Order: sequence, then C-alpha cells, then structure tokens
Amino acid sequence: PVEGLIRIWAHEALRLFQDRLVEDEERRWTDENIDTVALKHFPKAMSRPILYSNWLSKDYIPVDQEELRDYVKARLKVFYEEELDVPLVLFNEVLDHVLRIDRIFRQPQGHLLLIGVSGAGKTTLSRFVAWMNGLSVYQIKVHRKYTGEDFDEDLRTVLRRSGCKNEKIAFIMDESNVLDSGFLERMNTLLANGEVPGLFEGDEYATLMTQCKEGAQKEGLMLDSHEELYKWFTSQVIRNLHVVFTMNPSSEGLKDRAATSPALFNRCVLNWFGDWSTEALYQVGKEFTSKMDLEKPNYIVPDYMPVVYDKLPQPPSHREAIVNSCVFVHQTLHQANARLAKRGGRTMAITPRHYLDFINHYANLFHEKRSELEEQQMHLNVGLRKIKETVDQNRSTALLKSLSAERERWEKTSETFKNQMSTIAGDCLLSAAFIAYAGYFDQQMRQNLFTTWSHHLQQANIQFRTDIARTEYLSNADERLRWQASSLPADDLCTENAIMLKRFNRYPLIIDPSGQATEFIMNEYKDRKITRTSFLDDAFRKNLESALRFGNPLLVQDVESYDPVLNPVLNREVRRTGGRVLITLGDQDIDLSPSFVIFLSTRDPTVEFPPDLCSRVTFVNFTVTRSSLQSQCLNEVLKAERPDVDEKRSDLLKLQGEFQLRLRQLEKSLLQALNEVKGRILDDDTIITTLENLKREAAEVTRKVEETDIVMQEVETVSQQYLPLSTACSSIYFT
Amino acid sequence: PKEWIPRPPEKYALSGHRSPVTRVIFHPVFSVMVSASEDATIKVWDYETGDFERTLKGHTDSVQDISFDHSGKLLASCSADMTIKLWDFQGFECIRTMHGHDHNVSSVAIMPNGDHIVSASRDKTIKMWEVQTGYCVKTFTGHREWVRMVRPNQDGTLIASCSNDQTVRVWVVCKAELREHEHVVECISWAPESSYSSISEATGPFLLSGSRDKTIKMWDVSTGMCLMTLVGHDNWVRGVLFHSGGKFILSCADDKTLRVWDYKNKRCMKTLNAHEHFVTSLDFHKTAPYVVTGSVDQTVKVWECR
Amino acid sequence: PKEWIPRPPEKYALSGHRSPVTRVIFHPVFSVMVSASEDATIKVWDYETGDFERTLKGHTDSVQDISFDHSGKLLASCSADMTIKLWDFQGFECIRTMHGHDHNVSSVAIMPNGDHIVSASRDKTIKMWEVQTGYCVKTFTGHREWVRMVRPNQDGTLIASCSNDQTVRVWVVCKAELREHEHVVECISWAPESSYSSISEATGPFLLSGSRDKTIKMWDVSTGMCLMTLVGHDNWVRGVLFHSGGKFILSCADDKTLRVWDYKNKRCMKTLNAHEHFVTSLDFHKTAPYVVTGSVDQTVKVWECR
Ligand SMILES: Nc1ncnc2c1ncn2[C@@H]1O[C@H](COP(=O)(O)OP(=O)(O)O)[C@@H](O)[C@H]1O
Repeated sequence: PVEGLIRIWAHEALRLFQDRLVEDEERRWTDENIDTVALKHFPKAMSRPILYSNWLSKDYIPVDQEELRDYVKARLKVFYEEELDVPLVLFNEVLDHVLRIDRIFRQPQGHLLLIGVSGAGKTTLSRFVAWMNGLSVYQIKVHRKYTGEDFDEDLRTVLRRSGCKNEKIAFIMDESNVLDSGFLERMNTLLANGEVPGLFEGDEYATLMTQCKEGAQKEGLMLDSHEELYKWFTSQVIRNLHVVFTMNPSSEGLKDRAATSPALFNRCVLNWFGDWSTEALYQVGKEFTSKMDLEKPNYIVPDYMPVVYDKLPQPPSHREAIVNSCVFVHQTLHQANARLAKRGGRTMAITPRHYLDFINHYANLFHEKRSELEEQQMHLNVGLRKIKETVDQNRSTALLKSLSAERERWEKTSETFKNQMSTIAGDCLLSAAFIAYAGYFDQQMRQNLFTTWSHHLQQANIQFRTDIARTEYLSNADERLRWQASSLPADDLCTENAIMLKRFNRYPLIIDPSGQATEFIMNEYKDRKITRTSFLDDAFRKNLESALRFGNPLLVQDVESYDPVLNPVLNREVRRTGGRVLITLGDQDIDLSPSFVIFLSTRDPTVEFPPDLCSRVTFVNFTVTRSSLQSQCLNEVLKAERPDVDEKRSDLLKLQGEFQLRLRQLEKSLLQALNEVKGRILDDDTIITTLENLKREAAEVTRKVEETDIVMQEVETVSQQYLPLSTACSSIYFT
Repeated sequence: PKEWIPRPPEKYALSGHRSPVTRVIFHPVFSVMVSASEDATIKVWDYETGDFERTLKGHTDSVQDISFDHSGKLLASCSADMTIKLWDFQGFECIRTMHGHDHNVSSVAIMPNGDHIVSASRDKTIKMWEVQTGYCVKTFTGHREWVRMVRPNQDGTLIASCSNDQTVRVWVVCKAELREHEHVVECISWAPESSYSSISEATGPFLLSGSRDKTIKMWDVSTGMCLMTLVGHDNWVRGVLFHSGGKFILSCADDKTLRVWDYKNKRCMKTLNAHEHFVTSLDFHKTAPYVVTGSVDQTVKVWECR
Repeated sequence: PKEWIPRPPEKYALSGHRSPVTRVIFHPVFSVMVSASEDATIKVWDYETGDFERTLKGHTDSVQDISFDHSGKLLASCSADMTIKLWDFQGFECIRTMHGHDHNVSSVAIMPNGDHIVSASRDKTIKMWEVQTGYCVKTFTGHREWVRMVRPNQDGTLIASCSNDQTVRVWVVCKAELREHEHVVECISWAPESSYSSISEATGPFLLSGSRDKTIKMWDVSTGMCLMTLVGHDNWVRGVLFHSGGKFILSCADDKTLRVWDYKNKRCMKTLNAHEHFVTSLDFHKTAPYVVTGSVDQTVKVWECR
C-alpha cells in the first residue's frame, strides 16, 4: 500500500541522515523533521521503532522488536556454540546496529566506518553479524617490529583468497596497525577502486594469474589475456571483499583521517557507533541482574528522585532503584574524570567494560556473601539447638556456664539476621563499585567517590551499613595476615590493592613507582611457581606459551611497550574442543590450563595509555599517602634511635597477631565441634572433655590483654615524642 | 498399564545424604526426582540412572516440604527458618525468598495453574502468595494448631488442610470440617479422576485423610461423610496417594513398611520391607513405572513396579 | 499409495528431553523412534503408543547424530566428546567406542550393508571405520573446515558431504564439488530411486542440498549441474527428505515450519507450524503413515499422515 512506501521512505531517511549524528539533539531534530515532512507531503505510518530485516522472511520485510530479540538470542546461542561463547546481553540499540551492519554487508563494496568508544563491542558485534551472512572474518595481527612488508603479505594472501578462490571476506580492524604511514595509502586506493597497483609485482603476479585461470574456469568464463583476467580479478574483489574500520571518537583523529583519506569518508558508510546511552546502561543492569533476588517488598519510596535515567516508572521497584544507582555510579566516573581534567591531572578512558565488570562483581559478591552468611547462620542454629539440648538434660552445669558467653554471642547474632539480609544488596553494590570504578584514583578522590555514592544511596532510601570498613568487608583476618606476611605495607590503600589483585574480573595493571608491589605479588603467588619477564624481553615470545600451557602465572613489566598479541588473552576468546580449552595468538593456537592468570605492571606512573588497553584492563595504584608514609617514618626513626623499643614493638604486634588468630580458631572449633555430634551432648563424656578443654584454652584472652596493655602503655614513649617530626616530614615529602 | 505395583528389591538405594528425609517428589516432565531434608538441603538425583547431579543450598533450617509447578521450571521449597524459597530448576538459584511466616512452615504447594503458591505453618494460618512478586495477597485462617500439610485440588478452587486439631478443613478460594478422627491428621491427598468410577461402585469431589490414629479414611468433600476406613497400619501414617489409574492406594507409615491397599475390597493387598527405620514419605510417578521412598534412615530407595 | 502427507494436529507431542534435540530417526524394524539430545543422551520412544521406552545414556558431551543398520541391531551415535559409540539396540549397551577425531564429530552413518561407518568432524576430515572392530580404515580429506554432515549413497560406493565452505563434495570410496550456494550448507539427502521417473517430468544419481540461504537445491551427481532450486523457507534450512515414492519433498527450516513441496511444479503446497522454536531435524517413516520432527524446544512431535 501507500503506507508501506512511506515506511521504507522513512527507514531510508533514518538510516542515511541519522546514523552519523553525534548528539541526541541532532537525532531529535532529524526524527521530528521527518515527521513534519511526512505530514506535509502525504496528508501506524510512524510507529516509533522503524525496523526492517530479512531474517523473518525470504525478502526485506518489517519486523517487530520482541521476536527479533528472540531470534537474535537463539542465533547468538548458536554463535556461542560455534565461535567464541562470550556471554552478550541484548539491549535495544544493539538490534539497530546489527541490522545496519547487515544492510551494509548486503550492499556491494559495503565498507563501514564505526565511530565508537573503545570497549563498546564494535568489533565482536560486527563479527557476529558477519558470521550468519556467510561472511568469513579476517582480523589483522600486530607483533613486535611489525613492518609494512608483513601487512603487504597478508593483503596479497587475502586478496588471492577473495579474488580467485571466490569466498566472501570481511576486514574488521582498528587503529592498531593503521598508525604507520605506508598503511593508509593501500586502503585509500582499495576502498576507492578495489584494486591496488604496484602490489602484486614479481612471480606473485604470475602465480595469481595462474590461480585466476582456474578460478575463471570454475566460474565458467574463459579468459586468456592478462589485462582482462586482471579486470575479472578486480571485479571479483568488488563482489566479495568488505572492509570495516573502527575508530575512537577523537576530533583530531577524525580531522587527520579526513585529510589523509577522503575515500575513507566518501566510499565507506558512516555510523556514529558512539558510547552507551543511559537507556543502554539501564537495560544491561536490568537484564544482567534480573535473575538475582534483589526484591524488597517493604521498600519505601523517598519524595525526591535523583534522576539519571529518564522515562523511569513513577513508582520504582527495589531492583529499579538498584539499577538506577548502577547508572549513577557510571555517570559519577564521567564527572570525576571531568574534574580531574579541569584540575590538570591525567584521565583514563571511560568504557562500558568497566560497567560490565562492575555488574559482574555485584552478582559475584552478592552470591558469595549471601551464601557465607546463611551458612554461618545455619551453624548458629545447630549450635543453639545442641546447647538447648544440653540445657534440657555438677560437671554439666560447669560445662553449661563455661559456654555461657559463646551462647550469648551466638543468640545475639541470631536475631539481627533480618537486618543482615536487608543491607546485603547496598553493601555489595558499594563494594563492587569500589572494585571496578576506583581502580585509578588516589585516596582523597576515592573517598570522594565513595562519599558521593553513599549520599546517592541515602537519598534513595537504599539500606546499607556504614559502621563497617571497606577493607574489612571484602577481606577477612586470615588473608590480611597472609598479605602482611607477604611484604605488603600495613595500610588501608595497599589492603585495597591486595583485594584488587585477588578479587578481579579482568587482568590488572600495577602502577608502582618503587617496585615493592612487584615483590609483594611475587611473594603472594610464589607457591604457584611465579615467573617474571617483560614485553621488551626477547624470550617473552617463548615464555608466553610456557606460562599458558602449564598454567604457571606470568608477571610482565614495561607495558608501555605493549604487544597487542595478548588481545585474545585479555578478552578470553577461548574455544572448547571437548575436554580441552584452546586459545589463539595469530601465529599459533595453544591449550590453556583451567588455572592461569597473567600479571601486568607499569613502572612510570605518568604514562598515558591508549584506550585499547584502557578498555580491556583494570588498574591498581600503589601510591603513598599521609598516614602510610608516617608509618615507616615512625618505624625508621624508632629503629634509628631506640633499637630495643622497636624490637619490643615488633614482637608485641606479632604476638598480638597469632593470638588473635588462635582466638578465632578457638571460636570456630567450639562452633563446629558442637555441631558435628548428634549424640545428646550430656550423654557423651569424650565430648565434654574436648568441649570444656577448648573453652579452658580461651583463657589466653587475658594473656592477650596483658601484652595489649604492655603495647598501649609503652607506645607513649614514641608516639608522644616523634608525632610532630613525622607529620612535618610527611608534609615535607608531599611538598 | 494401570496395575504396576511395587515389588522388591529396590531398584536403587541412594544414601548419599548426611541427615533424615522429609519429602520426595518426581519432577513432572524431566526424568528427575528431588528430596528434601532437615540439613537445609535439597538434593537432585536421576531416578532412571541413580547418579548424583547436584545439590541445592540456600535454606538455613530443616526443609519441611517441596512442590513443583505444572510447567516443571518453577520449584518451591519451605523450611523452618520461616522462609519459602522459589528455585529456578533451569538456572538452579533462588529467584526470590519469602518472609512473613511467624513460626515453622510444614508444607507449600504450587497451584496447578502455576501462578500462586499456598503455605501451611505453625501459626494456625494458611497463606497464599503471588509467585512472580512475593506479595502476600491473602491469608486464610480458622485452624487451631499446627497446619501440618495443605494440598490444593486439581483445579485450584478448593484447598484442603490438616492439623494437630484432628479437623481437616476445606474452603473455596469453612465448607466442611472432618473432626471425627481419633488422633492428629498427618497427611491428605485429593483423589484423581481415574478413581471416580472405582469409588462410585466401591460405595464428588472425593478426598483422603491419613492420620496418626493408624487408620486411612476416605471422604466425600461436599457433605463430609467418611466413606470408609482402611485399617492395618501399625504406626503413624505419613503419606497417602492414589495409583495413576485410581485402582489402588499406596501408603506409608512409621511401621517400617510400605503397604498397597485395594480399597475396592477394603483390605491390604501387598506389604514391602520399606526401611529399617520409620518411612517418612512416598510418591507415585504419573506415567513411568517407578516409585520412590525416602526414610528417616539417611537413604532414598527406589522401588521398581511390576 | 505415495500421497499420505503430514497434517495437524500431531499424533503425539513428547516433552521428555531436558535439553534441545539434534536428530530424530525411526528404527528399521520395530515401531520405535530414537532421538539424540544436547544433554549427552539418547532417548528411545514408541511412536505408535507415544510412550517412553528407555534412555541409552553413557556419552559425556552432546550427542549430535545417530544412525542405524538395516538389521536393526547395531546403533551408531556420535557426540562432542571426541568419540563414536556403537551400541547393541537389543541389549541396550555400548558395544564399543572409537576415538581419533581431533575435535567435535557432528555426523555418523552406518552403511546399509552394515560393514563400515563414516564420520565427519570439525577438523575438516572424514574417517571411515570398521563397525565390528572400530579401527579407522580410511580417511578422506580436502575440506577446508568443518564437515557439517556426510551421507553415503544407496550402495555405498559414493559418499557426499556438506561443510561450511559452501562446497558440497562427492567422491568415490574427488568426483565432484558443488559450489554455487550463497551460504553454509546444512543438510543433504540422496534422492531415492523412485524419483527417477518423476524428476524426468520435473526436468544421475540425484542429490539434494539445503543451505543457510533458505534455498534447497537438487543437483545431478554425475555431471554436477545444478538442476533446480526450491525457495520459500523463511530461515536457515536444517533438514530435507523425499517422500516414500519420490513425489514430494519434505523439508525443515528454522522458520518454525515444516514444508511439503511438489518439485515437479517447483512450488510449495503444505506448511506445518511445527514448533514454537527452531526445528532441528525430521524423518519420514519408510512405510507407515507417520513422520517425526525434533526441535530446539525439547519437544519431539510425531505427525499424522493423511
Ligand atoms: N555489550 C557487550 N556485552 C558484553 N561484552 C562486551 C560488550 N561489548 C564488548 N564486550 C566485550 O569486549 C570484547 C570485544 O570487544 P570489541 O568488539 O573488541 O570492542 P572494541 O573494538 O571497542 O575493543 C569481548 O571480549 C566482550 O566480552
């Protein structure tokens, strides 16, 4: 009908004069003026999601979003089974992007330019769309000492594979290899004409003519002249080959590329792939945490809504508020790096993979902490049920009053379990936000970020507990003592850093000026036979597979000489060949141990990083702060002046350590030993000796009080004399 | 095919447990059964092969009973920690947890249409819930004591309940009170359509009542007349259910024995060496020739039917 | 007597699988069907009664394909755990297991003579094994990548196969390559001898090939000339088979529809809304008026022919 012609008219309008716009105001302008001109020239014509596809029929038909989402989800499951198996969530605009790359791959010479923020999936989405369209994907690989001759060899081989072999090929690449001066000319010619002269000279010309002979014979056309066969080769390249370039949204880069490659902006099709809008953030947060039990029936709405995502439900639900906060904690990083740019600091790229790791850490921490808390409450229940049995049934009264304090502590911990279920979600939210977003900030800005997040959550009436330290929640005493025994400085910042280096979703960088963090991370994983190398080391190529196959962790320094060959490792583009896991490196394919992690470290703390590493690696800063410096400032001066007092302080602190550990072990042994017997406690007499032998070993708490008194009374010799010196000297260091 | 009766030996004897059993059921579609326990655990074994698949954790106290939706995706469980947990059997993780019960929950039952769930607890109240949201839509009361078990009819309109008050109460979402029992009523079971013709010549709707008085009594739902009474159990009855064809009744009691009752002839037909310790509960597969019994003996034996 | 065609509603709708379905096939002799699933399992059902018969578990990874000897005793299966398992369909036990494929094996096929078995796998090679010993006797090569499926002709002298290279290859125990598909080729079907007359009206041997283009094509094997192209599927093709008499072609595609085509007129006639999701495989009973379709949706449907 007429209306269908209007639909295709408007679809072409919105896919030619809206795909390359930058700001949302321009898009609103285009859509509204399309509506007005449609009203003017032709008095459900304009259903909001104008959409067209050929995957619900044999030809180009309108489609609806829901069944398209179902189809692409099933086909993406098949894609997982076939190629990569990287869990990808489906939000709204990804469908639009998928249909757009499909449309351009349908067109001959369907070259694409995708202006998108690094980490936004502009490569893997293109691979996914290319896969179902019968389009094999060829990606360039960059190694050390990469020259133009290697790239020319790749171009010769693939042009043979596309011209004479007659198989459809796509070229999804980014700036990585494009940097060199000789690279740009070949693409400026290829995207323009489809043939690149002065490239096939030598015996290569003769052998590709020989191959084109059999190619033309198989196609069915007889050719026996070099020039006409070369024309057929060119026409085949026009038929089969596709090139997709992905660029970061840099104004200077765009101007330079428009200057040095007009055909790249003339022949290719433009798509401002861009960054994820707040709608996309809301959709990802909603759908990735839809399976989690974040529902609170007793949620009360505040009067004032902090609105960072529009079109919210007027009454919001608890999960809706949580995902709203998940959007807020991502816009807060934008605000923070804006402040850091305005003050004159160094800013890192803000990529959606940060948000993805934030949500993954949210789910992981939520699951783990809920499980542990329920397990300990189960222990509490069985212990109370075994003490009440003892009560129902002298040495028995002595044994019942001996466990009186433990019984009181357990009973007091029991009744607050509802409040512990209440504030699990907010605590885990703040924890995950600190894990993901606070990687590359100093102490003061980290505190500022946490304070703003706390203010936002308080404004939203989201329940969380403030009387708990950031390092205390994410780590228990045992691992903290292990870290302190692994040459980690005893301060909150390095505690957080150790939490990053153990509990992470992505492989990290270490920003260490002194190299003490290298010693700490070498001592931590020494049991797994840690080994160290560097990017500039010539044996690193040999060492990579030796680390990967046997699973021994690898430590790599000097990341300012970064080799992109680790790109599959960072993204974990693994495949399962049944009982084995296979990974690719461009040169060779090798197995992976189930347990493997690579450690990356940076020496110079002021190195600006390209967004390719920013989007695929997290950050930790081993900086120095006021109290942190004061610690070794007091230790050094005390050692220099009074060796005896320093030795006494070290011994007292150590003896506090293992004795606190002993107290914890006694509590655990009194809990578990009580539970793991079903024979009425009174009836058992072997039991009474052990369950009153361990309560009697809990009198070392008074010894612990004794050296506690000693340390807090003998510290006045130091802390009341060297405090001003330490304060002035730390101020001196920062000045 | 309406006449396969259990016979020994047990097809499989699964003792991979560290505490007694409370309930056992077959998954409606997939060939798997599940078992509840007092150790705050729900265990998933394949009865067709007898291999261990996984364990479901998350409850903190004794899991009192478990129920399945008609679809076979939504799994419900209740325990003594006041909570009713909804489990995605596909994803194997607690979709949501329920709060509001004042004291211990004995049983829950997903309604056949799979949109609501109803629960029975020690506060002498019956609560019906919205599965998708977790909001308590309504609460039925009138019972005097612990509501030991509640079961809905095949159409969801009528829900029956038993308690320590010895009165089986039924109401339409008190229609009838059945107070003549000599002792606590332990378990109930709606009669299937297959037994309608058999019951008619033996003498709706029609309902059972298993009790701690060592008797099993069949009932008329509308008028509440005790249609008959099976006799012969030596201890407290814990589970009563009909055969798939409605011709037999499979029952268990604490007499360490599983009995098969021909209610047409009003007599016990067959008795099995159920378990060394008391028989907790039973269940009869709708179609396949398998039946299962899990006992307070830390074992979940599967009888084959001939 | 060559014109019974499937029509709705289905004779049976069996939902026992815990996972999607990869193949469905009828036994040559007994009135039973057999299907392989993603859960590393095979299921044997009775299509006449629609009742579950058994499960030949033993595989570790997803069983993708299954094939029978004519005698009905030896059953072949292949799965992604690198292996090919030969089973006694009388004793229901793995007679033997063969290894050697470097990656996932997609398809196997017992030759009609029952002396050897051919297998195709992700490593772009085809291997021919002894049925009674399990020794790799032959290894055809030359595919660039995954051999999606392999089939021998009626006498077994000639073997055809389809891969991701869009090049349906045929060779004697390379004779021909068919390389004018627009996309990956999923399934093939050696045309029956009974079509030799009808195709002569429509226009050897003669070979089918369905592909991700939504295009089924019939081809001359000896000359390699593309003979015709049925189009009309709204998604990827996954299965194609001729009618018993060669008068119609039944095909399955991911359009949630099973199509019945008259290739003489070169047009669709009948369309069956098979399942709510992807249809992965089909089969035609050689004599009985029934067919089978297995879908991603975990449901196997037996379709009544009239
Ligand atoms: N929407 C998304 N959902 C999940 N993962 C994503 C998404 N976008 C990107 N990724 C991650 O990024 C990796 C590939 O990103 P890529 O397409 O190379 O983006 P870029 O080209 O900007 O680096 C994958 O390993 C994937 O895990």
